[PDB]
Amino acid sequence: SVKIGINGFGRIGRLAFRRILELGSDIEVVAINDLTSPALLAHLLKYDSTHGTLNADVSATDDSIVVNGKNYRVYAEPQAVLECTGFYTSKAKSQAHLDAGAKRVLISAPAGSDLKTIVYNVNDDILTADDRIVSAGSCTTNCLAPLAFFENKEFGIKVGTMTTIHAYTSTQMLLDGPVRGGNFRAARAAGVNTIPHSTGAAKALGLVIPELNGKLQGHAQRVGVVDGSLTELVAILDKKVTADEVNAAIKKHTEGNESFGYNDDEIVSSDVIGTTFGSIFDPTQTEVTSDGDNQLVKTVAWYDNEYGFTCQMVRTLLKFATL
Amino acid sequence: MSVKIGINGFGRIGRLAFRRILELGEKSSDIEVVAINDLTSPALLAHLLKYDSTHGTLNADVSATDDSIVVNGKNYRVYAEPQAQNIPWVKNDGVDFVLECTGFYTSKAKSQAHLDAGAKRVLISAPAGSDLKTIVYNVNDDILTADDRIVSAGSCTTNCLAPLAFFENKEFGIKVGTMTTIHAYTSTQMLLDGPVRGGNFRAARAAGVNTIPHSTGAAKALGLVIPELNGKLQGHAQRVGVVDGSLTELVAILDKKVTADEVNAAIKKHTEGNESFGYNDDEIVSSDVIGTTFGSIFDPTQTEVTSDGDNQLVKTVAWYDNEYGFTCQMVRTLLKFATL
Amino acid sequence: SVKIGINGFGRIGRLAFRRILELGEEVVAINDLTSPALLAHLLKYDSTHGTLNADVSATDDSIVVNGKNYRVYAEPQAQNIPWVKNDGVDFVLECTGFYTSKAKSQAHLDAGAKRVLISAPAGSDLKTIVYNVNDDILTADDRIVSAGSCTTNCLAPLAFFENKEFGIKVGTMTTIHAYTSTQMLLDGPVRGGNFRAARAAGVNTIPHSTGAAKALGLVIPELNGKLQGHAQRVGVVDGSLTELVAILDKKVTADEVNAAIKKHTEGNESFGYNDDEIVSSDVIGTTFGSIFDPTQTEVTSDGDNQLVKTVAWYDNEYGFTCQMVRTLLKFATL
Amino acid sequence: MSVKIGINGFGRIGRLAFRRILELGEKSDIEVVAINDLTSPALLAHLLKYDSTHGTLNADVSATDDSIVVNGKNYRVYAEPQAQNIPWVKNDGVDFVLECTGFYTSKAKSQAHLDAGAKRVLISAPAGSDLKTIVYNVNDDILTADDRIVSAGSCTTNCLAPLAFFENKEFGIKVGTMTTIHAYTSTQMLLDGPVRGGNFRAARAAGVNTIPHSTGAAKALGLVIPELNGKLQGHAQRVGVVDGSLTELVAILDKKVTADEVNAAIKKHTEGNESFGYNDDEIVSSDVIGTTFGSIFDPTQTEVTSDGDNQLVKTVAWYDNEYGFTCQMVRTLLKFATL
Ligand SMILES: NC(=O)c1ccc[n+]([C@@H]2O[C@H](COP(=O)([O-])OP(=O)(O)OC[C@H]3O[C@@H](n4cnc5c(N)ncnc54)[C@H](O)[C@@H]3O)[C@@H](O)[C@H]2O)c1
Ligand SMILES: NC(=O)c1ccc[n+]([C@@H]2O[C@H](COP(=O)([O-])OP(=O)(O)OC[C@H]3O[C@@H](n4cnc5c(N)ncnc54)[C@H](O)[C@@H]3O)[C@@H](O)[C@H]2O)c1
Ligand SMILES: NC(=O)c1ccc[n+]([C@@H]2O[C@H](COP(=O)([O-])OP(=O)(O)OC[C@H]3O[C@@H](n4cnc5c(N)ncnc54)[C@H](O)[C@@H]3O)[C@@H](O)[C@H]2O)c1
Ligand SMILES: NC(=O)c1ccc[n+]([C@@H]2O[C@H](COP(=O)([O-])OP(=O)(O)OC[C@H]3O[C@@H](n4cnc5c(N)ncnc54)[C@H](O)[C@@H]3O)[C@@H](O)[C@H]2O)c1
Repeated sequence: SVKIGINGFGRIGRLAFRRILELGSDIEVVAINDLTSPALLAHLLKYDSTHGTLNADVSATDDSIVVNGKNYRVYAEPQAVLECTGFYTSKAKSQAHLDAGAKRVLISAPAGSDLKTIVYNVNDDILTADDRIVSAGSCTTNCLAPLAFFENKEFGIKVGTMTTIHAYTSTQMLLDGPVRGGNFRAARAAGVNTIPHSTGAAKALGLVIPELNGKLQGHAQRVGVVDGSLTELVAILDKKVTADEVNAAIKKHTEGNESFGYNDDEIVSSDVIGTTFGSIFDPTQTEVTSDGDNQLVKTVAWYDNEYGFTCQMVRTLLKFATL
Repeated sequence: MSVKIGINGFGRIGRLAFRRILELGEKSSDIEVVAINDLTSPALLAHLLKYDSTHGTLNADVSATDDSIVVNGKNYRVYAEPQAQNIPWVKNDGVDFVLECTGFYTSKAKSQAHLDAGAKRVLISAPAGSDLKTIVYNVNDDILTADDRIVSAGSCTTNCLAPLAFFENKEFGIKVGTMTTIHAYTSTQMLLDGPVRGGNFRAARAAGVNTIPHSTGAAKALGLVIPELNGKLQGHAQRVGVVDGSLTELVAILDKKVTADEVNAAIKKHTEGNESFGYNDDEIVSSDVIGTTFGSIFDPTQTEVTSDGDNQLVKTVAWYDNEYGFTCQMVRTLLKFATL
Repeated sequence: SVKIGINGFGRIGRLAFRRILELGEEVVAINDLTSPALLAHLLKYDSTHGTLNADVSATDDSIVVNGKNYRVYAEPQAQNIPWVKNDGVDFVLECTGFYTSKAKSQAHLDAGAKRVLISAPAGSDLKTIVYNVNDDILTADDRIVSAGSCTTNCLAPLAFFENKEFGIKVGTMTTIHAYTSTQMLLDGPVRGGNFRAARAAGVNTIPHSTGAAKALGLVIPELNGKLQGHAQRVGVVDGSLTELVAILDKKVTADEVNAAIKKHTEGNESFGYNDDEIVSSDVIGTTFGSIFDPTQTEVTSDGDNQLVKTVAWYDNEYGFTCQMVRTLLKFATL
Repeated sequence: MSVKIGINGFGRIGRLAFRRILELGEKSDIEVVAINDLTSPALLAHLLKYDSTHGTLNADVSATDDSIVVNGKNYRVYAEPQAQNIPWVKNDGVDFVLECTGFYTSKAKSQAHLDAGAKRVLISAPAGSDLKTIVYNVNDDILTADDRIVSAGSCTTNCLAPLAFFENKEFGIKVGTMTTIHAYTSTQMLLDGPVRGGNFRAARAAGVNTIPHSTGAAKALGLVIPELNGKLQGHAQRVGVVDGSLTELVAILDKKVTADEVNAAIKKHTEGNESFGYNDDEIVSSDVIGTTFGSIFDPTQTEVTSDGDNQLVKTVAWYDNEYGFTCQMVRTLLKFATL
């Protein structure tokens, strides 16, 4: 066994728990830390308003959660591993887990440029046994990276810009009000607004695909759904192309690809909730705009920003064993 | 001669109280807001005052400085002092009276901190225990005196239920009754499922995509406002997926046998000219009450009498803008209280 | 096997299909107003109940599931659907909302169908069955039967057992109900012209008339005349709850009422039990017609005047559908 | 001496047009004198008075069996399915028709109004290429006295047009693509089900999905701005709000620019512009509900991405897809009076 401590039993920690359980394949969790009663953590694991009720026996004791007759010890220690709090988002900060005997830490978020950022099935081949603190990137990184990686190999991305139409998340407010950081848009009611939101996924995409350093920028629009997101990429490419050419080329790279999938059934956001891909290419939205020989190419991939990302993070976790 | 107000907590209720006082113009000239305390930048407080996802954009010139917000050229000093006893607004700004709207000072002992800071009087924007007076304007505001120092404006649900229950009891006699309020979500709830202050299993759940049962004390505690109904009511809420606008259903055993039209006529007469307890028979829905100025809006279209022989239940319903309708009630009480 | 024609592949007809399919150890044809391509698509991808774990496609005239073919028609008049000669239809599961009577569902009989089970209230001149309350009143003689409404299937076992244990003198219901297809996304004119049905469903709490309490005597004769109620339609896509407030014959406490109702949920696939402080999402996809929630029980007393509030959750779509499939199974094998 | 308007189709757009013209009437100058719609006046009056998006009208509204009454004034409601039979020119003094039914969306169809004696018709939608498509404050100067049937374009056209027009004037757009992140509309479904046209996305529940949707506003923009014919494409993502939308434009420009340069250049065209506004307060979609612009430039989202010689520029404008479009149409009705 490699024994996992999940720090932060939030949307991503609980979902990582669910994924590792359902892989029952042999990876296993053995303990958890949050700011919360074991009772409420077990209740949250069992009942999920996005992902439905866990088909397992779930209960709590005074210091643990219990699932299917196994005990998982729980702590309430605010100062510190699958690091999922959002409070240890750097190598400097994620220092305590090393500082008490982990071989490694995988942070569930971007965590700077002085460590490696991994998108499974794009660049997980750079991991070495020396790698102790590793970023699994953002949810948007795991969706955008394979699209841009394959689109670039095929056609040469000169420059690109991204807009993700993204589900609301726990950083946002239910109703308008003061918000940590003071941001004017973070402050606003998430369920009844389209809310522009800054993202680093395009700008920092060089950490995953070095040759795309400096070549992409983007942002998000946070919209009134609980989960399920889509990334639009508009690029100037080296090659002149048509939409059918683009689709056929990208599609090839989805074949058997558990990280970067494909759907041509004219799906909508709900349909990706509970999917296991980091990114789902949608050829039905591909558009090539041309006049003379000046050309814009729009491509799109969907993603369960919660569970798709979580599945990517678990794959990267499982790969730590091979090192 | 104006009583100078310090608003503690420039949240949904504190900002709307500001909007209400402003729009009242000369009708609110007995008071004057001079200072605001919260946990944030003046820049964000001004921005939240100006742009409101529920109630729309304020038709006023709003800006911020490094220590104040400015509205139509009037300056309102801003503090960010989490401990109320340390807010220096009595000395610095002349504050006489604190409008307490944080949610964190809802008791006599807690709001003592404002008196320790030098305030003369405090009106709390919530229930705040039984050792102080709880006022629903136009039901029991007559119990206020010049000697009160810390008073509760009650809850949103109290301000909706009270006049309905008051007048229904006066006309017919409520023997026992139960309430269900179908209530907009509020800022105590969660956007997505997760740990929540208090550890409550339902309060932890995503508010925009669930009907969520929620405890309320308005019915059980209604004797604080209407002594004769002490012990006669209980109830609860269902928090539902709208930002604002709520309704209270009351099911009662009455001392009189009735029809819906009889109950409607008898209650309606108490809404006539009543700025606190209104009446709407247009078959409205929740969003229609957003921005209204009543604590309670009786809806005769939902009255139901259920009988089999001499066994009877009677269901009555009143809408409320839990934000602005309550706020308007609290400002009425504020105007009365401040000037005793 | 008895061969089912599903008329109306809407929310309920598609879910009936999914339920029949998941049950494993049935359906031969389908009618609607639309292409086989779109019906296949809607059976596969569902915004409420998720993606069907089956291989689904469409031919020019039929849907395909796990290599099995189901014929599709687009015939507005039930009389005119040729599924009895073409497909062997012996039994119509009537799910359109437009044949909601014995008079109207007669058209299936004229089309050659042996029986009809209507997925809705359908008058008082036929039987209305809530499975595990009154399904013993079915016989071989019956041809057109009502599976009730979604609200009837929630309210009925709750009222039934409460009445059996305590005696209901009178009661009123409020169901806090998911929006449905009869409502609008934005405000505008609606069929029937009702001022509330006209209003945007996702951003309002909307009072709505219901007949389930008033008509409950069709299911539970001794409660004829003793119940009324209504709905509040709220901004969720599925998942509902029914509150009942009643005057009882017996004096009670909440713990007493909870224990007495709970015993009738033991092993009961129609009327279940949940005391984990659930919320509406949690019942989406559940297979009960009704889920008693003892956490919401309340007994209000002053002197000898007493009111009792009890509540049951329901997946108004799938819970109802599972009820209907139970009744189908019984009704078709008689 | 007032311009008198007949509204054909008292839907969301017709009702908002009534509300706009009422409020201008408070006191430049235009009044509604009659309506044609097949719904009962009682329901129409109810929907004029209460609205889940735009709030309650601050007026006394009631109904008779053939009219709506507002503030003591009677507004006849005709119920003619064929527009050539609406009698409101000789009965009510109708000068111009605002055609908002969705069923007269062509020059040849709306001829019916002219046959009933209307001087001019404005259609509340795209209506083909054999009549003029006018975005007020972009190309309304092309109207002449001979223009009797005119299209307002779409709501999207009214947002995109001024952004594209001014951006092209300042910098030259070589090619561009649009994504509008758009509030759900009446054509969509509350819950998944069969849908007119059979489209797989149109079929889906609108309140709980982000739904891709085809648009024509970018492709057809040459009708408004001829030099952009053939240069733009785009689509929409329909999202879970009742109203309030934004249009993103990504373009290759003739000039090398910075973000600040782009912002300043576009900003100067918003100044005093009642049709194409400006907001740099970091607003969100609800903040535009009830605003009167067809388009609201938001410099906070401008982005310029550049690697060596290749450059992309993203610019964004917000819009009340209902009321901003409505206010554009009323501007064009007022312009009709000067022809
Ligand atoms: N939600 C998504 O779609 C998504 C996708 C990818 C990555 N992420 C990232 O994952 C992280 C968590 O996101 P989430 O959506 O799960 O948020 P969340 O709020 O659901 O989870 C955070 C959890 O951490 C706990 N916590 C907070 N401070 C803590 C501390 N000092 N010690 C221990 N526990 C603490 C909280 O109580 C909470 O349960 C963030 O870094 C986020 O950016 C989120
Ligand atoms: N929202 C409603 O419908 C409603 C109706 C009636 C009463 N109330 C009551 O009014 C109060 C506030 O509710 P709300 O909805 O406005 O909440 P809110 O969260 O919008 O506002 C709370 C405000 O108080 C501030 N705050 C918190 N702690 C503070 C401290 N120590 N010092 C200074 N400021 C602090 C917050 O930053 C926030 O701006 C609560 O007691 C609530 O029960 C609310
Ligand atoms: N949604 C629920 O929660 C629910 C629960 C229980 C019962 N019901 C009842 O079941 C019935 C259907 O409800 P729904 O929610 O599935 O509605 P729906 O709108 O989803 O389904 C109706 C289907 O019937 C089709 N249809 C309409 N007219 C037709 C005709 N003449 N011939 C063939 N097909 C036709 C429509 O195209 C649509 O696909 C109603 O009677 C309703 O009261 C609904
Ligand atoms: N809904 C929007 O926000 C929106 C936005 C931009 C453009 N539009 C366009 O405006 C028009 C309608 O949109 P809406 O949202 O106001 O429509 P709606 O569906 O809200 O109302 C349409 C109205 O037309 C009436 N009608 C139908 N046939 C008629 C006939 N033969 N004669 C007279 N009246 C008739 C109906 O009785 C109804 O009241 C269309 O051209 C549409 O594309 C709508």
